[PDB]
Amino acid sequence: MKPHPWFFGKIPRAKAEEMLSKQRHDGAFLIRESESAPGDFSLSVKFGNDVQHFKVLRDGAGKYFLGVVKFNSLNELVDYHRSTSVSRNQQIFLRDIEQ
Amino acid sequence: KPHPWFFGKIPRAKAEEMLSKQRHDGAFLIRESESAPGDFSLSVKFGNDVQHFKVLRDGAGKYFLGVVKFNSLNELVDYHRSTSVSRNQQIFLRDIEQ
Amino acid sequence: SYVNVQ
Amino acid sequence: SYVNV
Repeated sequence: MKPHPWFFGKIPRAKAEEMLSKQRHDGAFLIRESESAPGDFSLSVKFGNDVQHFKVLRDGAGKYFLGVVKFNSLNELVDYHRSTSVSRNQQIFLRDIEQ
Repeated sequence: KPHPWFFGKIPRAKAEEMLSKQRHDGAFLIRESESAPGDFSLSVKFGNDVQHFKVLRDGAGKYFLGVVKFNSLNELVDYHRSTSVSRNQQIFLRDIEQ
Repeated sequence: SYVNVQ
Repeated sequence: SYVNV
């Protein structure tokens, strides 16, 4: 029985950036309802001298998850995963077969 | 010029067999799934095993390897305090300093 | 079967 | 404009 302190309703991006930028620690964050698309949520976070925004979605079962990058081809999917790990916990980057 | 990682339709066991012969983690091939017509499967080696990721299409036909769901919004927050919110940068969420 | 499905 | 889009 206690509300979520990170929840700031539907404040504009400016107010979220203007606020978070004044923080002194990497990871300073808030959850806000998206201006872009209704029903969605936006995770604003402070990092360096910038404020990054991550899209959060809620599906028909009430499950929450971060949005993921999406590609126009398998060729772009594999090449992207040459630099970014395919596994969430383990660090696995794709390499051309040898021999 | 054609891609050496595309093997088309091959059985799951032969993907593992070949990749099991490789030396380095990350050795991979794309293969057309036999247990799911039209779907692609990504086979990848790690250690003494071969992992399998099913390639997924969304409503717009865009390719991706899936998402990570949580039963609640706060479980997402807390989980992202030990794991980065970005998979290209190291950003761990911390409470606003009041 | 697949790693990215539960 | 989001990071993960």
